[PDB]
Formats: sequence, C-alpha cells, structure tokens
Amino acid sequence: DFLPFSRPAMGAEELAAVKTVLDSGWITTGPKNQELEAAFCRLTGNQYAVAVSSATAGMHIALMALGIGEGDEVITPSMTWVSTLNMIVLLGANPVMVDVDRDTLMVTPEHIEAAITPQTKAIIPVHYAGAPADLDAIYALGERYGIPVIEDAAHATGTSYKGRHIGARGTAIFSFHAIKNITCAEGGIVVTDNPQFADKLRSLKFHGLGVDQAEVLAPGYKYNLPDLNAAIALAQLQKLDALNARRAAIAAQYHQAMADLPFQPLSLPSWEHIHAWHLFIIRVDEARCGITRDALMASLKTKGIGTGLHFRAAHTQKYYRERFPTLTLPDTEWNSERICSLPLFPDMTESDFDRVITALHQIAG
Ligand SMILES: Cc1ncc(COP(=O)(O)O)c(CN)c1O
Repeated sequence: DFLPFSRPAMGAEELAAVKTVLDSGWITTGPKNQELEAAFCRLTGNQYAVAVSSATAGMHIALMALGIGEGDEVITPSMTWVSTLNMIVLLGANPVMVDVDRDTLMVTPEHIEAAITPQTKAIIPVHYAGAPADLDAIYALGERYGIPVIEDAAHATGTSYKGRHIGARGTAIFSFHAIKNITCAEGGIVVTDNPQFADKLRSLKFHGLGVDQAEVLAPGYKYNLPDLNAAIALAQLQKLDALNARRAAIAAQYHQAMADLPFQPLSLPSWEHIHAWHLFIIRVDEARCGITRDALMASLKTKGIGTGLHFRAAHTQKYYRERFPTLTLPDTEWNSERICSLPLFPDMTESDFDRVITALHQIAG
C-alpha cells in the first residue's frame, strides 16, 4: 500500500459537478468558467479573473500582455518550477535569476533590488510552499522603479499576507494542478486589478479573438479551461477552508515530530500571514542528519513512502547551466541539494502520518 506524497481530495461533489456539465451538453468554456472567475474575485478581493488551462499558461499570457520580449529582463528566483523561466525565455526575454532566503526559500527585496536595470520589465516573486513573500517591500520596489510585479501564487490558494488574501491587489497567478490546494487536474487562473490587462489576457488565451463579431485582433494561443474542469475546481473551492485546515493540522504534527528529529523544516516568514501549507519541506543535510537527501528519498520509497522534490533549482538544469555557466546562487544551491517534500494532503490519515514518522526514525539512526 504505497503512500504517495500527495493525493487529490476527490469526492462525491467533484463527480456530481462533472455529471451536471456532461448532462448539460456545454462541456467546454462557458458558464462554469464565468462562475469560477467570479468566485476567485470574491475569494481574493480582486476585481477581474481569467481562468486558463494551467498556471504556466497564465504566466505566459501575463508576460506577453506586458509586451515582454527581446531585450527585456525579468527578475525571478531560480528556486521555482522551471515553467516561469521557460516562459521568459520563449518570449525572447532574458531571465535574471536572483537568490532566496536560506530558510524560507523566498526571494528577498535586497536580491531583487540589486538585479534591477533599465531593461527590467517584470519582477516575479513566489509565495513558496503556501507562505507569502514580503509583498509590501516588493511592491514598493515595483512602484519606485516603475516595474510590474506578477505574483506566482501557484502554492498559495488560501494564503494571506498581513490580513489580506494573496491576489487581493495587483496581479497573481494561481494553479489547479493535481497536487495543489484545489485541483481540476490541470488549470489555473490569473487574478488582476487592471481591466485593460484583463481584457488582453482573455484575448490571448483564446486565439487573440476580440471584438473590434469576434475576429483575431492580434495572434494569441489556445489556453482556455473547459467547463468540465472548471466545475471540478468550483467544487474544490467550496471546500477550501476544510481542506487547508487538514493540511495545517498535519503540518503541526510534523512540526512536533521534527523536534525529536534532525531534519530541518523551512522557517516561517517573520511577517503576519496565513500559511496554505501546500508543501511540508524538510532539509536533509548529510553532516547533520547522517544521510543525504537522495538517500532519504530512496530509503522512504523502499518503505513504500513517496516524497517530492520541489524544486531542483532552475539554474542547475541542463539548458540553464549551459546558458548561464557563471551564475552562482549559494542559498538556492544549498537548499536545492537538500530539500524534499513529505507526504501532505487533505485525506492523509494518522496510519499514514505515523507510518512516515516511524520511517524517519528508522532512517535517522
Ligand atoms: C512555483 C510554481 N509556479 C508555477 C507552476 C506551474 O503550475 P501549472 O502546473 O499549473 O502550470 C508550478 C507547478 N507546481 C509551481 O510550483
């Protein structure tokens, strides 16, 4: 009975939502998409939302809508999923990778500010693992230098920063991928406070069609989310508080279990926040633990326990190593070689949980 690091919280509600859409006959983008967008605006407090086929697609059209291209620079952490770096590169722009806090894995204002040049056209902070980045300082940077801030909120559905939801202001991209806090297998949504920007996003995710009877105003891609999938996301969104509460509860126990273990969890940010607990990441330093990260992951798999690696720093991956050979980001690299994600999902039981706790104890000796 293998225990994966994540399982989607699919139940009767999700099946019923699909059935309703199948029975209606309107299976691709339509009313369920509009409902999901309205729901995300209510959830976050922002004004406009555009549902898309993935958070990667959302990042692509957000950067494209800003007119990012050849010659432009986009500041981003290397400690993030490679999709953002790929989208920057594929638009013809130059990714400028900066380091992150050694204990929270989040991009610092200092590191961002040091990398700003006249060619900087966007800054993309990541709300890592469910915790929020330092938005006040980051927006301050954006305002001072006149550079748009696009938040990567893929890990942050349910995250709050100093009393306000992530996505309440500015622009933020959320994900409905299978391991995320809410899922429809694949999907995402861009929430924004700018109406002209939102209109551009809606056109770019559906062939560049717009009303000048719709016709191509400027070429765009096909990134629309089917109503079949949007209805699943809507059913999951209705359960968000319960689902995140179960994640937070399991986080607490891990925290308690870590007191008697050598593995080091991430540090919480110093600012006021609500953590979505998308991931429970531990650092496995060979010298301190007596076992390496890769060895630990393999040992756990022998015991029938899955783990995740979120993430192998983008600048250490083949394409990026060869393109940016001199790039060194010490805190990112230190963490990249030592992090791993322990099983954490809404339906996880204590049979599962202490199965993991006792597997760690075996390995710690
Ligand atoms: C930090 C981050 N940003 C962007 C993405 C892309 O998400 P999607 O799978 O929805 O395209 C991910 C995927 N897990 C991610 O973890």
